[PDB]
Amino acid sequence: KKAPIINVYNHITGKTEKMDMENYLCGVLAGEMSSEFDIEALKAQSVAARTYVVYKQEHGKSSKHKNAVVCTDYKHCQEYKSYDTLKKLNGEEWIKNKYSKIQEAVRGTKGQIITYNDKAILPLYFSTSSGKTENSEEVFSAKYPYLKSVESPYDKYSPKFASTLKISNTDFVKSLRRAYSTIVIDVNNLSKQVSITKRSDAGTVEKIKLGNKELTGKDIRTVFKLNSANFDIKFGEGYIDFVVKGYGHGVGMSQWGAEGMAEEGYKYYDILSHYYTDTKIKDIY
Ligand SMILES: CC(=O)N[C@@H]1[C@@H](O)[C@H](O[C@@H]2O[C@H](CO)[C@@H](O[C@@H]3O[C@H](CO)[C@@H](O)[C@H](O)[C@H]3NC(C)=O)[C@H](O)[C@H]2NC(C)=O)[C@@H](CO)O[C@H]1O
Ligand SMILES: CC(=O)N[C@@H]1[C@@H](O)[C@H](O[C@@H]2O[C@H](CO)[C@@H](O[C@@H]3O[C@H](CO)[C@@H](O)[C@H](O)[C@H]3NC(C)=O)[C@H](O)[C@H]2NC(C)=O)[C@@H](CO)O[C@H]1O
Ligand SMILES: [Cl-]
Ligand code: NA
Ligand SMILES: [Zn+2]
Repeated sequence: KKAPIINVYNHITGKTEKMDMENYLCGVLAGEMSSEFDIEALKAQSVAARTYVVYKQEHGKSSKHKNAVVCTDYKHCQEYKSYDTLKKLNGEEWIKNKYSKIQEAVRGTKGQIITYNDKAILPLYFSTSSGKTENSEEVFSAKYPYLKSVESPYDKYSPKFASTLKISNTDFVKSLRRAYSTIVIDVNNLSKQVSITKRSDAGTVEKIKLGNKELTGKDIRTVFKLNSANFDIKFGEGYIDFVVKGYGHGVGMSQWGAEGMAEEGYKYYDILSHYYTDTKIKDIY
């Protein structure tokens, strides 16, 4: 049969809209990747995005949006940019010359999903790793045979591979106190009170001690708007520097990694089987 119609929760308007898969995936790709990425990277992303929807259909309904399979918020499911949005933001020439490449990538992989033992997988993906992807359980909760840590040697060419942020000691404690009212921390000798308790081999900070509090790397990323939870802290006179690696949760497929592999000659099946361990590709329509 033809492309299914899905229920998408638009987090901005607050309404559930019906959309055709293909048209929806064009919007996902437009927001997740640049039209300037290699066709093989875009194709890999389109398969993951499609697989994400299929995976959610087969599993339990979400707490956030129970009437919708996926939503338009990259913080919950994946990014989305409608045709009108992109038209007003980029123009008619862009739609005809660049967006066309996105549509071609989506139709290029029509009905294709990533599978583990013939079922659709949870195809998590993110911008840039630190050099290795993360095992699902070390970042989230559960262990999956296909979300394992693998090398990602082209990530170092990403503009988002490294970043640093300086925060005064004062603002460091002020931000923590505003977010955690029970925190007992002193602006002097932060180096004696702040320390990383547990970190994965890939580098995601799982636990970090701040005074009397134990937070996760994600918690820190959130409070200070860092690109990732893979960071180290260096204490200076009057400030702290966060030295961050990568951008995004680090599990599954690296978008800049895929771009790097594609630039080196790899095709979308090999990109997808490299990041999603022991998987295959299946055409469901
Ligand atoms: C394409 C992509 O990677 N999108 C990202 C989202 O997947 C991600 O949402 C978070 O996803 C993980 C994995 O699905 C969720 O973890 C699950 O949490 C539940 C309950 O807490 C637990 O039962 C599951 O075992 C656990 N899954 C795993 C694999 O361990 C997590 O709850 C989602 N977070 C939120 C806030 O909804 C978001 C946010 O990280 O980013 C997208 O880019
Ligand atoms: C006309 C034109 O293309 N102008 C450029 C903009 O497209 C560009 O916007 C940014 O594009 C990138 C895609 O490479 C977006 O990155 C993605 O962001 C989402 C979260 O929204 C995240 O899930 C993805 O991991 C991430 N992808 C990658 C590969 O890192 C980024 O959000 C876009 N920002 C926007 C739309 O505000 C800007 C960026 O400066 O440059 C124009 O020249
Ligand atoms: Cl499709
Ligand atoms: Na197909
Ligand atoms: Zn969602």
